[PDB]
This record gives sequence, C-alpha cells and structure tokens, in this order.
Amino acid sequence: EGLEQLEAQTNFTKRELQVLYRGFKNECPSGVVNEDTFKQIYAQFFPHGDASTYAHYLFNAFDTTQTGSVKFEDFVTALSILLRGTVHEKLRWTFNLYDINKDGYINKEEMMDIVKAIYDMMGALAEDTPRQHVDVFFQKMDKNKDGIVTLDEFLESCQEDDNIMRSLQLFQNV
Amino acid sequence: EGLEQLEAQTNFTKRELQVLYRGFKNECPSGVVNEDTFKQIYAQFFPHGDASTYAHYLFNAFDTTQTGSVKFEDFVTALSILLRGTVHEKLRWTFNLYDINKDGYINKEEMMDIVKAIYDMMGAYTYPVLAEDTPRQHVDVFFQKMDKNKDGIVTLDEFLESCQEDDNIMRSLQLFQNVM
Amino acid sequence: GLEQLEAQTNFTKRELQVLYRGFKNECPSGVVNEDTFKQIYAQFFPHGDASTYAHYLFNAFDTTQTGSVKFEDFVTALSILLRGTVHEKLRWTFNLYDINKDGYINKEEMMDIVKAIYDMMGAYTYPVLAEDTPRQHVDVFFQKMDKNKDGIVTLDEFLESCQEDDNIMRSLQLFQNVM
Amino acid sequence: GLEQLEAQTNFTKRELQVLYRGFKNECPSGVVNEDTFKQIYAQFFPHGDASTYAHYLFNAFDTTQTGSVKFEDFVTALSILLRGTVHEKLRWTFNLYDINKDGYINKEEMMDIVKAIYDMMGAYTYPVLAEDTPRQHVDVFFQKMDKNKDGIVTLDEFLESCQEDDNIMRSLQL
Amino acid sequence: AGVAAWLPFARAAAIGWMDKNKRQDELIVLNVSGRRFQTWRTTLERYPDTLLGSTEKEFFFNEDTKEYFFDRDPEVFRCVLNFYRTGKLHYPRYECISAYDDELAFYGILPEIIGDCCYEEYKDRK
Amino acid sequence: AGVAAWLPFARAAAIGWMNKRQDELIVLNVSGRRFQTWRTTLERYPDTLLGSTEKEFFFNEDTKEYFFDRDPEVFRCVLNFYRTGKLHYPRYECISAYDDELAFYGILPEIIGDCCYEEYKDRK
Amino acid sequence: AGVAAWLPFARAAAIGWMRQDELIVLNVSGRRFQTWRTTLERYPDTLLGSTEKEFFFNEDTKEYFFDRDPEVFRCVLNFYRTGKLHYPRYECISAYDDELAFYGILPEIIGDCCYEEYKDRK
Amino acid sequence: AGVAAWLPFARAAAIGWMANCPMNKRQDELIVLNVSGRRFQTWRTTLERYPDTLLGSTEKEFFFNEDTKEYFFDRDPEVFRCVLNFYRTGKLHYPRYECISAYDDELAFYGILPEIIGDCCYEEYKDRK
Ligand SMILES: [Ca+2]
Ligand SMILES: [Ca+2]
Ligand SMILES: [Ca+2]
Ligand SMILES: [Ca+2]
Ligand SMILES: [Ca+2]
Ligand SMILES: [Ca+2]
Ligand SMILES: [Ca+2]
Ligand SMILES: [Ca+2]
Ligand code: NA
Ligand code: NA
Ligand code: NA
Ligand code: NA
Ligand SMILES: [Zn+2]
Ligand SMILES: [Zn+2]
Ligand SMILES: [Zn+2]
Ligand SMILES: [Zn+2]
Repeated sequence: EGLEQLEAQTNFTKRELQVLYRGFKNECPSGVVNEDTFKQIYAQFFPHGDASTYAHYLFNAFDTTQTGSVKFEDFVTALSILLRGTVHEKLRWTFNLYDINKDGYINKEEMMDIVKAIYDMMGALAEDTPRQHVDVFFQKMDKNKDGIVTLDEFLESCQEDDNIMRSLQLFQNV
Repeated sequence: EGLEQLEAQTNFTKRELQVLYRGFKNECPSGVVNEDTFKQIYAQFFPHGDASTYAHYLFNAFDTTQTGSVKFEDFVTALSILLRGTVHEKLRWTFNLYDINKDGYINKEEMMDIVKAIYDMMGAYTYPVLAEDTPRQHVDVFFQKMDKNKDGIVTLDEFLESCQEDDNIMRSLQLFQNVM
Repeated sequence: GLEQLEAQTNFTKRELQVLYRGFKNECPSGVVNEDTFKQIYAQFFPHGDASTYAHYLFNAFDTTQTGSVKFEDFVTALSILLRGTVHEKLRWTFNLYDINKDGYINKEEMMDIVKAIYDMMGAYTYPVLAEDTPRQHVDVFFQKMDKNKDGIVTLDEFLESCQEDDNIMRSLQLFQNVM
Repeated sequence: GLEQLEAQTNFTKRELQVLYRGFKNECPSGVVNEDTFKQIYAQFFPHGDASTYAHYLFNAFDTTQTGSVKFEDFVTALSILLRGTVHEKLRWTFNLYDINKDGYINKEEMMDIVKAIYDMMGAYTYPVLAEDTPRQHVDVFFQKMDKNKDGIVTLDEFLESCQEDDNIMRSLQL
Repeated sequence: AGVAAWLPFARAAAIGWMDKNKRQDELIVLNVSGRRFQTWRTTLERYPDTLLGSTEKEFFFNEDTKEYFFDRDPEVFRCVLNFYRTGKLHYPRYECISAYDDELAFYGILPEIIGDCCYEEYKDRK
Repeated sequence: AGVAAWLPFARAAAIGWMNKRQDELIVLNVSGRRFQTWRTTLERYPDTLLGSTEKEFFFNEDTKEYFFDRDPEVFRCVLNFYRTGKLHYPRYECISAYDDELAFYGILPEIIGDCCYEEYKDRK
Repeated sequence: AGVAAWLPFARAAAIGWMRQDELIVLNVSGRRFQTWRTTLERYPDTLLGSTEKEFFFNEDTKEYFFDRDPEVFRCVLNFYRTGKLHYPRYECISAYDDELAFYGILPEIIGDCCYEEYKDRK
Repeated sequence: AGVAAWLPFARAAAIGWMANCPMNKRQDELIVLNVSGRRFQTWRTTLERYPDTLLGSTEKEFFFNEDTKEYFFDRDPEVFRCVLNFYRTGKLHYPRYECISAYDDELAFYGILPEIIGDCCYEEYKDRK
C-alpha cells in the first residue's frame, strides 16, 4: 500500500482514502482480509441473519490479483468503482459478482445462488419467491430467451431501466 | 439528562447548571438518588446530629414524577424554585414539604414530625447544643400565628397570606442566592 | 504566612520561597527537632560528628520555647545572620556561645563550643591528631576578648572586642545572597 | 566538551552532535574497548569476520594510551580522515599499517593488514582467479611503493609514492 | 462506525431485482486533571448511553478552554478511553480494585463488561 | 464541595419558625507534568500542603503556576486523594519512595483506605 | 543508522591497493511522542518504520496521530530505540498483543528477559 | 542543593576565633528535559548534585537543541523518571514492575552505577536479576 498512488489511481482524495484506510484497518488489523474475516465483517451488517454464503461470493469477486487474500488496495479500487466509477464500470462490477465461476455468462443456476445468498444475509418482512425472483430477472434481462445472460445483454438491459439507472448514479461520499 | 432543555426550562444558565451537575454527580455517581443516599448526603450537613428522619420527608417531597427515585432534573427544578422562583413558588414548595401525606392540609400532628425531624438533624440533645425549647411549644407558636381562624388546620392560602404579612420571613426568601 | 515573613524579615518573597523549599526538603516534617538537626549536618562534613554541636545550635533557638523549631524561627535566624546589623549578627553569636542563657561566657562553656565544632569538622580525620588542643584556643579568645581579665566575657565585652578586630568585622559584613 | 571540539577539529557543532549521537549509540559506555570495537564491525559486513582488523584499528588509536578510546580520539581521527590535509590523511593510514609503531612497514605486517581486511570483507585468501592472492597483493604494493627495493617502506617513501598515484589521490580528497 | 462504508458492496449485488449528509468527523479533546487525551468523536459515539458516549458529557465541556475537563484520575481514564477503542475493557493488574470500580461507576461503564482476559484477575483480588 | 448546593432544601423546611467565591482550576506543575484541578478540590483538606496556605511558597509569579520538583507519579495519588476521599497505595511503587512523598505533602501514613492499608502492611 | 560514520576508518586501510534528520512527532491519543526519523527507519516494513504510517499523517496538525493506547506505544517506540522489545510485567497479555499486531511487530521478537514472563502468563 | 542555606548557622559559631571548610553566587534556572516527548522540568542545581553523571556533568551539552532550546533524549521517558528522581531524593529506586534489563540499559546510558540503589530496592533488584 502507498497513499499518493491510490490518490492518483482512484477517484478518492487523500483525505477520503485515509478515512477509508482507518475504516479498513479497524475491521481487520491483519491488513489482509481472508474469507472468515469477510464473513464476520457482515455478521453486524444485519441482526439475526446469516451472510456466511454471500461472503464467499463477495470474496472471489475479488482475488483479482489472485494472491490468496484481499489487500486494502483491492478494497479501495472496488469501492472507487462502486461509488464513483462509470455506469459501465459499476455494472460490469456487479456482473462479475453474479458470474460466480468467471466465464462471462450468468445462468439460472448461479443467479439462484446469489439471491438465496442475500436472502440468507437478510431475513432468512418477506413474501417474494426465491425462484420467482430469478425468473423475473431472466424474463426481463435475457433478451433473446436462450436462458443465458451475457455482459452486453446485462449492460444494455439495465440502461433501458429508468430506475436501475438511478439506483447507480445518485449517492457517493466516503 | 439534556443540558439545553434545563437551561430553557429552569432559571439557571448553562454555566450554573454544569456546576450543579458536577455537584450532583459527585454526591451520587449513581445518577439516581434513593432515600439512603439522601440520608447519608446530610450525614455531613451537621457533625454529630441525625438527619435520618428528615431525609425521608425530603425524599417524598420529591418523587413528583413518582418513578421510585429522584433524578437530577427533579433536583434542579427544586433548586430553581428554591433559589430563583417566585415567593409564591418558594412558599408553595415549603408547604408541600410540610404537608407530609399530600392532602393540602398541615395539622399539628405532622408539623411536630417536621420540627422533631430537623431538631434531630442538629442538636436538641447532641451533647453541647443541649436545647430546651420543646418540639411542642414550637408548633404551637406556628399555628397560633399561622392558622388564621383557629380551626387547628392550616391550608395553603392560610400559609401563603400568613407569610406575606411577615416582613422577615419575606426578605429571607428573596435575598438573591448564588449557585456558582 | 509568606507576606508576613516578607515584611518582618530582610528577605524578598522570591528569596523566602527558595529558603522555604530548602527547609521543606531537609525536613518535610515542617518541625525541626534535635535529631533532624543532627543528621542535617551529617552531610555538612564527610567523616566528622556534629552530634554535640547540633545540641548547642538547637537551644540557641527554642526562643519561642514551644519544644521544637518552626520555619519562621529558622528564617529570622537567617535574616539576622545574613542581613542583620553587625550588632545583631554578633549578639546572635553570643547567645549561641552562652549555653546556659545567662549573658555570660565562661572558659567552661567556650571549651564545649570549640570541642563541639572540632568534632563536627574532624581534628583527627586526616590533618593531625589535634592542630592545637581546644584549650590553647579558648585561651587566645579570652586573653583577647575578656577586657579586664576577670575570666568572664560579657556581651558588651564581646561586642566592643569584635568591633576593634578589623577582620572579624569584614567577615561579618560581606553581602551574602540567598538565591 | 563540545565547543572545544568545534574549535580543535574540522566539524561544526551541528556535525559534532550527530557524530556524538552516533557514538553514544554504538556504545552507551562512552568508552570503547576492543570488544565493542570488534562487534561494532560485526554489522559492517554480513557473514565476514572483522575480529582481527578490530585489533589493528584499536591500537591505531590508544594515542592517549589510557587503556581505552574516548570519543574525543574518535572525532579527531574522523576529522583527519574526512577533512584533514592529504598528508594528514596519509600519515594516518601509515600509522595504521605500522602495527608495532616504529615508522617502518614491512612485508610481515602488511600481510597482516591485508589478511585482516580480507577476513572482514569475506574474500578468499585463495581464489579461482590467482591474481587475488593477498601475498600477490602485498607484492604489488611493495614493488610499487618501496622506492629503492630494500624491502622496507618508510613514511616518506609512502607519502611521495601516493602523491604520484593520480587516483590514490582523487580517492584522497572529494 | 466505519462499517457503513462496506454496505455499498452489498447494495451492488441487488441491482437487477429486489443529518442526511451533515456530520463530518473531529478529534475531541478530553482534558483529564491535566493530561490532554485526544480521540475521534466517533470513537466515543460507539457506546452511547455511557457518560462520554452520551449527551451527559456536555455538562463537562468548557466553553473557554474549548474542551471536556474531568477532575478525575488521569490514569484509570486510559482504560475507560481504551474500552471505546478496542471492544475490550481491561483490568490494569496493578491498580486497586476499589480505585477503579469507583471510576467505572462515574463514566457509566458496568463492572463486568470486562473481557475474559481480565475478569479472571478482577475476580481473584475483589 | 458541592454539598453547599443541597442546604437550601434544608433551609426551606425552617420557614415558619426557627457574592459567593467563584471557582478556578489551578495548575500544578510537577517536574513537568502539568496537573490541573478545581481550587475547591484542594481546599477539601486544608492543613495539608496543597489544601493549605503552605503551597503559596511554591507559586511561580511568572509561570503563573505552582511548581514542585517532586516525582510526578506519586503526586497522582496525592491529588487523587483530594478527589475521592480515599488515599490509595499503588501496588507497584516502593513503600519508602511514597512515604517520603506523603510526608512532604502533609498527608498522614495511614489515612489509607481499607483496600490498600492491607497491602501497605504486607510490604512495609 | 550512524554506523555509516565508522566506515571511513575501514575505507582508510584500503589506500595503497584494492539527506539530513528531523524529529518526527507521534501524537498518540493525546500524548505527543517524539523521536528521530532514523529511529523509526531502523525496522522498515513495520507500520512506523515503513510507508504505511503515511495513512495516519495529519496535514493540518502536521503530525502522525494514532487513536491507540498511549501506554503500550511506549514499548513499541522503545523497541525502535534499543533493539529489545520488552513485555511490561503489569499490562494484560491480550491488551498488548492486539497492539503489537497493529504496529506490525511480531509476537516474539521479545528479548530473553521478557519472553520468559510472556510465556508464564499467556 | 538547599543545604547551602544551613551553613551560616555553622559559620556563626566560628566568629571570635578560627584549618576550616565553613567558607555574588550563581543563578538558578529550571532546565527542560524533553524525553521522547515528555517535557521533564527540574532545577539546574538538582542536576548539578551528582556531577560526572550524564545530566550532572558537561556531557548533556551534546543533547542540547539550539532551536527547541531544550535537552532532548530519544530514550524511554518512563525509566527517566527514576533517573531524575534519583537526583531529587538521594535514593535510586527500582520500579518493581519494569524489566531489569530494560532499566540497567538506561542506567548505563545516564552514567549511574547499577547498585547505588538504596536498601529498599536493592532487595528486589537482587531477587529478579
Ligand atoms: Ca457463469
Ligand atoms: Ca442470451
Ligand atoms: Ca395534611
Ligand atoms: Ca384554618
Ligand atoms: Ca553562661
Ligand atoms: Ca570581664
Ligand atoms: Ca613496524
Ligand atoms: Ca625504504
Ligand atoms: Na483522486
Ligand atoms: Na435560563
Ligand atoms: Na524585605
Ligand atoms: Na570548525
Ligand atoms: Zn485484559
Ligand atoms: Zn485502594
Ligand atoms: Zn525485558
Ligand atoms: Zn526503593
């Protein structure tokens, strides 16, 4: 980690990066986040829910360096993308999270995992079906109906969505 | 225990209220004063006297909230009244202390309690103070010069009007105290 | 009290403070009895014994006669010894020498003093086993202090005797500064 | 005392302080005996042994002959070596080489020095490439330092010999 | 406190289905009998409803000196502050029990929120 | 100290028969460590060095503060004794080290509370 | 650090063959620690010794600030000073491991004097 | 330090006779010892009490900062308490908590000998060294 690099190579100011670092340095003094810390860092997120399974998907959404563990620099790029990046970038990031096995394709199989994994994190207040939720996704994301959603399909599909676009732009201070 | 409310809703400045709070927070860290703390908070008041019985009368002169115990906010309103309030307010406050069973009436019965309770707090025997004036011949002077029509029962209006007539019980009351 | 001491002695507040801090360290006690008095000189000299002198120094004070010496005694004493008039400084020494407080110094008690100081300093330490005996030292004193030769030296005899002495006089004035 | 040292050496007070803080840390002692001297070079080089050189360095001082070397000795030494005239710097080296203090350097004791440094520095006293023999190193020294060829090198022989050497002079100034 | 900054990684995974902005951070200065302690405001906020964590401390703020001042022992205060820092309240295996319970009672910290490391020693000499 | 503020509840019950002195923090410089306390806190035990008039001999006109060339550590306890009623024995410091100090500030050996006069025994 | 100033005595014995310093200010919860920059540089790749500390520097206050316990920090600083890391035979084990983990110092670089006591109460 | 102010009571008893050793002066300042941060303060005289030890001596001149106008030591501020306190009361005490090694190291630096330790502490200095 070096501070004035991060300032240059992300959308955060030195001021911001510090707050972020002090945030990080407290959630694990370790400096290195493995999946177990990752899991228990969400133990708080929600009262009596279980984000165990989601932690796993979040974890190997990183390891982009593939160095076994996630260093702070990964964590801030991730955030720089999610809070400040272009719609494209923020969207591509979500896509990579959904594409569990890293092959650029999202299938019913793995979308179910995600939704279940979040439902678990949340209230495992609820009436929306688990399966009946991937279905709404695919029937309104998979353009040609081949049951497989690609990055371009997911990109163009969300740009059309007059609120999933407001979800994305509105909000960012650290 | 909000400070800027107290500032608004009492006669004390923020400065003063702080001094008062630091005063309170030291006599009980507790933050909640029950009767026992109340008693031993006067253990100092006088050297070898006993303020045990008076503590009791002082206690249920508060509990105006009736929450079992007296919080600081009660303590500062009380003081706000006693050191800054109107004569009427200061006087009504004393009346409620004297009216032990809360019925708006003071009778020989309960006045005796009070005077005995204070005498105890000091030395109507405590070796040297060797006092002689009874607790009886003291209630009597009170009633004979407070109970206007002589029905042996003194009411708030009887007590209010009776003290206003008293030039000295009046300039005592007003003399500007200083919480600082 | 500090601002009394400032008025009733020749020291400034500044000085008195230094003196107090000096005192308060040699006994925190605040009250100096003879034992503290003795061991306060234990340092004064390396391997000498100021035990016997401590005694003479002690009841040179007790001027208040309150069993022990308080600081205010100690600072008057010093105000006299460092700042007072020659007469005052001299009368002070005389009272130290007059052990039994009767205004008379006799061979008997002058011997005590000299021996008591010799002891404090250390006649045999590493000089030589007495330079002169305390005897041949009291004698020079009397034969040059006791004016009419009646063997008894009075305050006026001692006062007038020292004023005549050019050097005992310069030694007595040279401006000491506490500080 | 600091303001003497300022006057009687080529260092400023500023400099002398850093030097003193240097010294006072390498031994808090304040007095450097040979053992501290040795272990103060233990670091100098990783896995080499400066034991034997320490000894020669030590009685290159003891100029006061007070059993041990005090700081003031140390800074004069340095004042000479870093700031002194060429002559002074050279005479200083000469006294280091002249082990038994007699103003004469002979094959015998030059060998000692070169071995003692080789030991410190870790180099072999017997390399693949033969020209490296420190026998064959004293020899180059004498054959190009001992002017007449009487096998004995004196101070004047050593002084004049080095002034002639265009690099063992630039080596000796900047 | 700074867990809020991890919540967008969650919010990101929703996309496809499924004082608003008026508080900065300051270091606040806690004057304790002299020793000027310093901590991040948030650090205190971590346990509200305890003297410093709460509104109560407003009664100890000095308008002029522009700092909170406590005429308490500066030493024990270390632990109290350190409790806000790491989750753990430690028992200093040197201080007197009584000396430090007294202090815990003042600052609004309960006797045995003490971690497992120290509630051992808090037992064996109380 | 702030018990004065409870008396009017007493004075109130008499009715019918029967400025002030603004407070400062004072600054106690101890070998460097600048201690601070409420004047009243010291006044609590007058006739002990700080509680008394004696301290006037340690006031610096310039620095405008009391200065003591004593150990700053032990002074914690001494000050803390003025604060809570209790004088505590720091179960680490040397006995002698801290009696010396108590003798200086005018505090008597065993005004020590029950918690510590136990340990003050077993290593003196 | 200041060993560089002994080397010319070596370079001297070759002859014939062969930018400055600041005190930095470490604000710790209030206690303003001071040390020579070099002192910290002594063990780079540990929080202070390294580049990491740049994340704790305050532009305004012009000092490094750590909202950690000021006491344990004594030992950590003192480890940069003398080679030795000591275990304060009073502090709680857990209290001070936590801290060692933060500053990047390994549990048992503890000298022989204290790794004795570090054993008998951990 | 303040024993000088008792000697005139001795000098008094000489007048009239009198080898000997009962013979302006100099100033007094508080000096400021910055130790890793902790700014210690003491009377100059207090230090002068044991000359030929780092602070008592001339050596400390090497640690004086022209600018900061103070002596600065990058040593441990804690142990320095004892060292200073030794100049104050005669006694050097062993803090029954600090590590032996930790505090010998420091005594060696300031020029104070291992066992000028008083009887109170040379007991405990024994049983854990
Ligand atoms: Ca896929
Ligand atoms: Ca498709
Ligand atoms: Ca009634
Ligand atoms: Ca009636
Ligand atoms: Ca006589
Ligand atoms: Ca005669
Ligand atoms: Ca030779
Ligand atoms: Ca030759
Ligand atoms: Na940027
Ligand atoms: Na108001
Ligand atoms: Na005067
Ligand atoms: Na020069
Ligand atoms: Zn613990
Ligand atoms: Zn205790
Ligand atoms: Zn150790
Ligand atoms: Zn001791």
